[PDB]
Amino acid sequence: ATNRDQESSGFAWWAGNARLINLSGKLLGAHVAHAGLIVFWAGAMTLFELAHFIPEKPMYEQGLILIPHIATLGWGVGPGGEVVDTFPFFVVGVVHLISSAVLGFGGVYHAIRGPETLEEYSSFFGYDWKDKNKMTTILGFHLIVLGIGALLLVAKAMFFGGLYDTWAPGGGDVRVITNPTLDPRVIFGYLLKSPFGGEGWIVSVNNLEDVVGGHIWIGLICIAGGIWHILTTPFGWARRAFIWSGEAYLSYSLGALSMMGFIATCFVWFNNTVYPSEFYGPTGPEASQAQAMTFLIRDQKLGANVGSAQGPTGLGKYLMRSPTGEIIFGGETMRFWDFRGPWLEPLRGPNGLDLNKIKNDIQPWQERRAAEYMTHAPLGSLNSVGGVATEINSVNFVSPRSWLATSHFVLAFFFLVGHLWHAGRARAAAAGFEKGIDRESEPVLSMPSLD
Amino acid sequence: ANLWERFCNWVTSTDNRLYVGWFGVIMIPTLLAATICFVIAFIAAPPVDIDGIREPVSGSLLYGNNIITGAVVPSSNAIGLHFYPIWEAASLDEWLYNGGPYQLIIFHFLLGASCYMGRQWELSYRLGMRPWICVAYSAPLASAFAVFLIYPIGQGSFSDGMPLGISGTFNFMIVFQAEHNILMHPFHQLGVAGVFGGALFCAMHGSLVTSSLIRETTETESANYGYKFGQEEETYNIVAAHGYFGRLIFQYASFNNSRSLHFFLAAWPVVGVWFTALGISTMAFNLNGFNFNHSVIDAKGNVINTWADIINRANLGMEVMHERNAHNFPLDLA
Amino acid sequence: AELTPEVLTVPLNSEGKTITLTEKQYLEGKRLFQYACASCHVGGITKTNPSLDLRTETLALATPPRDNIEGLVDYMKNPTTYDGEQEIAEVHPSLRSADIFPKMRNLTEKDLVAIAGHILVEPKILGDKWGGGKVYY
Amino acid sequence: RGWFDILDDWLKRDRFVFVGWSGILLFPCAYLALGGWLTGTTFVTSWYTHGLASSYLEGCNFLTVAVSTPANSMGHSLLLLWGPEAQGDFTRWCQLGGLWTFIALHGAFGLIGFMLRQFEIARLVGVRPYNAIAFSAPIAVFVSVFLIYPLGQSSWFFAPSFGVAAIFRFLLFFQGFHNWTLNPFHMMGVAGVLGGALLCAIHGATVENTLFQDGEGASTFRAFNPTQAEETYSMVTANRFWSQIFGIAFSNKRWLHFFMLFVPVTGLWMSAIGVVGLALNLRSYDFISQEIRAAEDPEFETFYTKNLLLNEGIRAWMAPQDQPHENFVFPEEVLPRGNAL
Amino acid sequence: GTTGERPFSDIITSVRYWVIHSITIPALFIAGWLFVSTGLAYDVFGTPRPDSYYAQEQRSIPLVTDRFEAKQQVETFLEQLK
Amino acid sequence: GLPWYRVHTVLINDPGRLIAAHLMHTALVAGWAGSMALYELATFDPSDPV
Ligand code: CLA
Ligand code: CLA
Ligand code: CLA
Ligand code: CLA
Ligand code: CLA
Ligand SMILES: CC1=C(/C=C/C(C)=C/C=C/C(C)=C/C=C/C=C(C)/C=C/C=C(C)/C=C/C2=C(C)CCCC2(C)C)C(C)(C)CCC1
Ligand SMILES: CC1=C(/C=C/C(C)=C/C=C/C(C)=C/C=C/C=C(C)/C=C/C=C(C)/C=C/C2=C(C)CCCC2(C)C)C(C)(C)CCC1
Ligand SMILES: CC1=C(/C=C/C(C)=C/C=C/C(C)=C/C=C/C=C(C)/C=C/C=C(C)/C=C/C2=C(C)CCCC2(C)C)C(C)(C)CCC1
Ligand SMILES: [Cl-]
Ligand SMILES: [Cl-]
Ligand SMILES: [Fe+2]
Repeated sequence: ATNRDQESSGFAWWAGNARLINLSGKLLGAHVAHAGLIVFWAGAMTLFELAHFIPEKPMYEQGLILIPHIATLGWGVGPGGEVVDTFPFFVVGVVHLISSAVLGFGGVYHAIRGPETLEEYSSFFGYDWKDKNKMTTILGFHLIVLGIGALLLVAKAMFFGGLYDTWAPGGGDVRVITNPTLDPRVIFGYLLKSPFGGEGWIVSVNNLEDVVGGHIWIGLICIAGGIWHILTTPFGWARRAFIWSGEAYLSYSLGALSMMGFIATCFVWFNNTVYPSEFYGPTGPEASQAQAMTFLIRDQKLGANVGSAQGPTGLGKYLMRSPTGEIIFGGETMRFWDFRGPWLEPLRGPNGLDLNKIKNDIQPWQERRAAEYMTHAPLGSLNSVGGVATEINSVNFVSPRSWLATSHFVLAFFFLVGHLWHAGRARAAAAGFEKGIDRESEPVLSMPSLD
Repeated sequence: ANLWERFCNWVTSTDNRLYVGWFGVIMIPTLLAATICFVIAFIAAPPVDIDGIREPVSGSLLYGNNIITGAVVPSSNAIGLHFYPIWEAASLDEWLYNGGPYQLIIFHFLLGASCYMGRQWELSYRLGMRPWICVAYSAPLASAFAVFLIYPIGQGSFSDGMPLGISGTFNFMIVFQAEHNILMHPFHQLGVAGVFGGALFCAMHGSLVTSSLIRETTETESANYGYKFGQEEETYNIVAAHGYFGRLIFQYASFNNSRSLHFFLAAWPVVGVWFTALGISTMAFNLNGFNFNHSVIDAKGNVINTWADIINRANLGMEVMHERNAHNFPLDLA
Repeated sequence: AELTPEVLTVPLNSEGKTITLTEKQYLEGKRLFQYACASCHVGGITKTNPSLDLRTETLALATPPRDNIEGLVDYMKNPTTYDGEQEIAEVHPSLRSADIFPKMRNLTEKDLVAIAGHILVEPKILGDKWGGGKVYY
Repeated sequence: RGWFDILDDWLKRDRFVFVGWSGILLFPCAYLALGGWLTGTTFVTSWYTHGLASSYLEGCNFLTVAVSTPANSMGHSLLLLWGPEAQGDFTRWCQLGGLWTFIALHGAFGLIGFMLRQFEIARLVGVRPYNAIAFSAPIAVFVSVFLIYPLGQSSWFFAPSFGVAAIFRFLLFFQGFHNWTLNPFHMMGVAGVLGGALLCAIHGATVENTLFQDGEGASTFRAFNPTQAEETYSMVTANRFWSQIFGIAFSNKRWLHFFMLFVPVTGLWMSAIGVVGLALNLRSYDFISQEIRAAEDPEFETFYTKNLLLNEGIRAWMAPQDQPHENFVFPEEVLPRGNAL
Repeated sequence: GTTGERPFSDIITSVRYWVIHSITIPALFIAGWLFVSTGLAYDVFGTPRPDSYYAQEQRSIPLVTDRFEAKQQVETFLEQLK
Repeated sequence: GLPWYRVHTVLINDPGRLIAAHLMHTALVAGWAGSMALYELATFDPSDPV
């Protein structure tokens, strides 16, 4: 019984993976077998979607989350978002699913057959949570891999076919990026933008050039950090500031993933550049703006002067001013006037929406987009009735942006909880009271009374 | 010991009547600001144009509310999610009309309360305690984040945040039912299970320990005087309460490990309230409650109403009446 | 009540000749009307222009009239405004505009007749609910 | 040594499920309210009493099934199976709403059975009967809501029906017709229930996080002996923590557990009282001063007026289908609606 | 302690147990199935079949409106149906 | 000391003082009925029983 029971490890079955904290080989097996399940799921799910895909329905009408990520990368898609070749989705699927078997094979190998602990068999892979030099070394290696991985996305954009660019002229098309943005005033200007309305911090990045350039910077930054940590050991202030245990390292990463899940939730909900609406359905704001456009167009066609129609409240029924003066769509949509998308910007002049362009330059393709986007707003029920809560059954639809944002909020919230759990536990384990208060030296009893 | 170190020691002193802490260094100012702004606003703020349609809603006592109807009214829908600090307005008169106090209060309050959570961790570390009380508080904290931050983010406006009033809270619940059918959402059903059962188990535990209190007083004095603060022994007979309660149902429906029993009391409502906070957070992104409207139809295709269709009729009453001047187009999409 | 041939009998043309559908077709048209039309037309209203429903009496005062299967198959090939004075295949899916409205590519003349059957049968079943909107839900 | 005492012996034997004298009330009524609910939700319609389907057999799911209340035309009839209405005809009994009374009355006696069971077992074992006392609040609620409320109204129609979506209907009805959220007795009830869940959670967490170390392992549950005199956590450290965090802290464990009984039990009692008020339409519906000013001053709006606009919309949009026996016919044009919606 | 009955852990692992319940349980299942599939539950409980909520050309529900003639009401509707 | 909610228990084994309490209670109720009727006479309008 090498731990593997409660009496030797001190952990019950329901906390059994904690029996692995100091079994580096068996722990490696569990990480790689879990890596296994992720690559597996990337594989199985892509194939499912492909087997269920009807090229003549919008992706967002079909419950696809993974195929839209491959389409965003410039494979299988043409002008407008149209699917031209499904083979690359098939490939991406199978390659992951096949790969998952080798991960699983070697994860199961290491968890069972292999040496339970790596420290005798090899001084390079073995480790000790407390070895602050060896831990930064692994960090630095993993950093390097990630800087490489970010540079792979640059390779795709600059050398290996480009990226789906929703902003592209003529309604959107795959495009080679060749002048990425490297001016760090732009790239890090995003980090300093307010996260509030009309700014949006990095969720606001709205053009592939800024995207590519920020992955050049992240990739290089990550490579220098990799090297730095491989060659450095932590400084005195960092030594005094942290907890150096397996669980603490876990709690730090759970904190980081939480933060990341929250940002992804807002990326997928607001951003229509790296989550193009052609594949993911319109954003919440985008549908709500599109409704106002729709009835601007309808009513103008009947002979309404939409710039002077005074609505019931005294505000303009179709057009009003934002608080800084821009001309924007009226009604509740007034909150969404920060919205920006390729179907609407053509009517945008310097003061906002331009009445002359509205009166004269609305093309049928914009009328169509706006009717499509309005009738696919990201509202729906949990059993996939599409519409407001009060709608009758008929439309089987929930926006992929609802699915992706809801799921990743839930996960982010729960990983913040994981962070607090393992953070405080790591603190109290290191200080020696995670199993309770010692009756013989109860600290409070040595303290002066409060009153 | 120098200036910084004497201060550091005061801040983290476990001898202060109220623990301060590094978390408290943030919590104290942000809570004070929120509490002072809230109290002045509740009594005296002038009307606020919550829906951005130039139709102010009076929320303060001096303008003809009472305790039940008054509120700090949420900021204008014209503002959407834009940040509206005092210094961004042309005059306090503009900041008041547009509902600036709601932004100031909620931001300082959410910051203040996140550090309250943190301060619970901190003091438990100085006291040599186990750390996880702050995990329990995280259920109500998230719940508050859901109504004051997340739901505004998903809908694009703090105008659809929860109002800081008794009647405003009801307004918010009603509009939510209409737009998301929250009663029909499983996560809110989990939260009802959270709080009914937390109240259920809270009576059960009180009633059961109280039942098995060991005689230590006479008939005239309060039984409470049979516990002494700090006593080593337990004041009640848990064997006896298991003996009562095992028989009331059956032997294994009943706890006999005090530790297992109290973790259950902690876990039940905290989990339930996590789920309802998550339900609010996810309906923030319009993933709504089950929709069984016209789900049952007969051989010919007439609709056979269930109780769900009856809910939907009430929902529709809420839908068409709420914010009656604010919609110019036929779908209410946020 | 049940689904009968008297209910599944609908005008084939405006001269009076009817045709009598079958369970299998009516369900096909409901399934295809979902796939193709429910996004804007759920329940017989029209979300992107509420003034224009699929009520049988509205399709009657259409020009050309539309309360029969041929009239509807024709709308779905080459749609017009209510008065007939304009073609709107540019902003209304039809076979004509199947390049810009992909869902219309894989449809066949029998599919379009399923969809019209549905539309003309459905108010026989639900009455005022069809084309009424939320008052009738 | 008579037959009464022999029967007492056997009813009070230590077995897996204690029977007692109260079992003779408890088990029959509890089993029948239960099985009646199961039977109605699985098999029985509400088509003739409500215009609704309500069973699995009709295609309802677990949220939308219900044993629905009897038609309004039945008034407050006991709806006995052998009574004037169904005349011993079981099938017509189900179609008329008999299972609603069947479950309401049997379960009301089942609850008596359970409280008497609490007294019986409290007594044989030797404990103060505080669990029985606490169960008064559930009985108070059952009675006020399922029995008293509809006796005050036109009929059992307006009681709650036993189903998940049916109860939700009840909630919204109370909002739209009684403005029950504004009622101070519901506010106290809400405070007692939310406050009890809070006390549940905070006491649970506090004890788990002031435990003493009593074993040498990381699972702390195995370090408690049901037969130990020692308190298993530190009242003293708990008290310090809360005094410094929150300003006050419990210091008396008896008081603390009485408080846990008192708070939720009292909340439920208070809400019972409000519902007995609503049996009579004795509602806290309005604030007169607000309505007087609002009537005269078009520019005066509060959250209170907004909510009555919402109540007015619930009543008009849900009544025709919810109270079908009234044959309400509302043309489109009299339906209250805001712009566009 | 133990009140005296056989431990559940011991019964559901006994073979005798499964010998008995590998019949009884499935049998009770088939009977329930048969209860609905024969259409016999519709008849016992008075639940409409999909084809008998409404008559062919009516959209009004058969609500009972009198307390004592109520059984007589319900039977009237069932015949205005054949 | 007696808790406030137990103070009337000093009459349990005191039959004379329980009568005394019970008489005071009776005096309070008759006192109330006489009081109520007078307030109602002083505000009742008899001019129109229709
Ligand atoms: C997975 C990513 C990762 C992780 C976990 C670490 C972890 C660590 N690093 Mg490395 N690092 C990384 C990537 C990473 N690094 C990369 C990519 C680079 C290249 C830039 C470096 C460069 C680097 C340097 C130069 C140093 C470290 C140090 C450290 C240690 C102390 C960390 C510390 O104090 O945190 C942060 C905590 C703080 C208290 C610092 C202030 C943080 C403020 C409050 C946040 C805002 C500042 C932010 C960095 C920049 C602006 C962001 C804003 C726009 C939003 C720790 C072992 C230190 C060390 O011990 O030396 C070996 C050190 O001096 N790292
Ligand atoms: C992602 C999920 C995950 C992963 C990867 C692991 C991995 C691991 N766990 Mg944990 N654990 C998990 C979930 C997981 N656990 C959950 C959900 C629970 C709750 C019950 C536990 C409870 C738990 C306890 C109580 C213990 C572990 C232990 C272990 C380790 C040894 C297990 C062992 O000896 O089994 C031996 C088991 C077998 C020989 C049975 C079959 C095992 C294989 C892997 C079956 C699957 C075959 C698969 C199809 C691969 C073949 C495909 C081929 C192509 C390669 C191992 C590293 C043990 C440990 O830490 O030891 C020190 C231990 O005592 N775990
Ligand atoms: C991060 C993952 C990881 C890590 C750190 C280790 C570490 C270790 N393994 Mg394990 N192993 C892994 C994954 C991992 N393994 C996987 C996935 C498999 C299945 C394919 C195995 C199967 C396995 C067996 C069967 C054995 C080991 C053994 C060993 C030890 C000997 C080192 C060795 O063979 O060097 C050799 C290293 C090289 C020859 C370098 C080339 C290796 C590949 C080709 C590098 C390619 C990198 C790639 C480009 C990165 C992208 C990957 C992916 C994203 C596509 C060492 C403790 C041995 C052991 O424990 O002895 C008893 C042993 O016999 N491993
Ligand atoms: C303790 C168990 C119990 C209790 C309290 C009830 C209570 C009730 N049942 Mg349920 N019922 C039970 C068991 C029980 N039932 C069982 C086991 C079954 C399955 C067979 C049923 C089946 C059933 C049906 C089918 C129905 C009820 C109904 C009723 C209601 C009316 C009862 C009535 O009028 O009886 C009146 C009869 C009596 C009160 C019996 C008294 C008899 C004697 C003559 C009294 C006088 C004695 C004499 C003068 C002196 C003798 C003294 C002695 C010491 C010598 C009531 C809610 C009805 C209901 O729910 O409708 C809404 C209904 O339809 N019950
Ligand atoms: C005939 C009715 C009656 C009588 C004679 C008693 C008598 C008694 N009760 Mg019981 N009791 C009753 C009804 C009655 N109770 C009812 C209806 C309830 C439920 C609400 C209770 C619940 C109850 C509890 C929980 C307890 C008692 C206790 C006691 C004893 C102490 C009472 C005391 O000191 O209060 C002193 C009271 C005060 C100093 C002030 C209380 C202020 C009250 C709440 C408001 C003022 C009332 C106001 C004048 C309106 C009058 C109402 C009238 C119109 C009905 C005493 C033997 C106590 C006991 O068991 O002692 C061992 C105890 O713990 N009673
Ligand atoms: C350790 C452990 C564990 C875990 C486990 C794991 C996690 C594993 C995984 C595993 C893995 C991760 C594996 C994998 C596998 C895979 C596979 C085996 C694959 C294969 C493939 C193929 C065969 C393919 C085919 C195809 C193609 C090619 C095309 C089309 C068709 C198809 C798709 C069919 C547990 C917890 C239980 C317990 C304890 C221990
Ligand atoms: C890619 C991209 C981009 C870019 C990006 C970048 C450039 C980034 C950056 C980022 C960054 C650069 C980040 C940062 C980070 C930081 C943080 C996150 C930190 C944290 C810290 C901590 C957590 C701390 C803590 C503490 C304290 C405070 C005290 C003492 C103790 C301790 C230490 C614990 C863009 C947008 C253009 C576009 C798209 C793409
Ligand atoms: C009414 C009546 C009666 C009686 C009756 C009875 C007594 C019945 C019973 C009944 C019963 C006795 C039934 C039962 C039922 C059952 C069922 C229906 C169940 C189901 C369940 C389930 C569905 C579950 C499942 C689950 C879930 C859902 C979740 C979690 C998991 C589990 C697995 C638990 C008589 C003859 C006197 C006559 C008069 C009338
Ligand atoms: Cl409202
Ligand atoms: Cl609008
Ligand atoms: Fe306790």
